[PDB]
Amino acid sequence: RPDFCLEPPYTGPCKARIIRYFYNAKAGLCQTFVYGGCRAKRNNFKSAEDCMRTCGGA
Amino acid sequence: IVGGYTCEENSLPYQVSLNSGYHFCGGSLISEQWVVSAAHCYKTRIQVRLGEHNIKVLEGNEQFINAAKIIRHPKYNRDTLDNDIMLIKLSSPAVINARVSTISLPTAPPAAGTECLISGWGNTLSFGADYPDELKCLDAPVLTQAECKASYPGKITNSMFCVGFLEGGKDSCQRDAGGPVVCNGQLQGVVSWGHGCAWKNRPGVYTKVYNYVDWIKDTIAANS
Ligand SMILES: [Ca+2]
Repeated sequence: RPDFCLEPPYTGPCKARIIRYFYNAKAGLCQTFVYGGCRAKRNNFKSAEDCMRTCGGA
Repeated sequence: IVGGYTCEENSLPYQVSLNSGYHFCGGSLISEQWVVSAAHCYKTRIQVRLGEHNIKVLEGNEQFINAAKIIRHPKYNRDTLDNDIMLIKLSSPAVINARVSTISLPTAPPAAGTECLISGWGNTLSFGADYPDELKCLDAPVLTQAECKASYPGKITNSMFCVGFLEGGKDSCQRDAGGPVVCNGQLQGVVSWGHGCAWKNRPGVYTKVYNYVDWIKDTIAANS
């Protein structure tokens, strides 16, 4: 239900390729995305389980 | 690497990759047992791969060596990215051959206009997101600090410099981080960050390796 769950996934300015999870409100599920390694927003989780616990149902 | 080309197969023996279940960053072999990378590429456990051209097709020249020590610069700032540099000590010395060998540390700072070689397995943006199996290369000039600060008002610290093209279209990108910017055979830069990849007026920002030669030498010596 938090609004940050509705924000698009944020890769950020750093240039690593790190697998993370974000909640996709259109999908109603968490999906993977590329995280650059710095400046993460809140719709950014290390597991789908963690992702759904915080953002599921948003 | 965006808007570059496939590196000659044998040609960059100093280019390594950092792995933790998958390829997540690059690095540069600066001595038989030491690798330079970016601090934001830090992970608790890392396996370094050496001698790769195609990360999915082994040709027999590849080495797989665990990181024994992983040391971020003590002044690394995870918010501003100041001092984005890291040293890795391999658990055993790399076997040196044509496909695996060292690159020189810089003996003078980057000079504006100098043409450098940036490399890595980063996103190419060639068909939307495209993470290539084959190592990619980019020829790109060191930009002036003025150009760098004009591109990134507020963000360019003393540890940083820009290499690339103000017109956009050619740049380093995600998965390239920690990898080399080599100018005339010397490691002048570490791939660090940027606003997007290959955007107009937003060239890649790189860690100025020359500023850390003493720290590198001291760190290596302290961990013999
Ligand atoms: Ca290979």
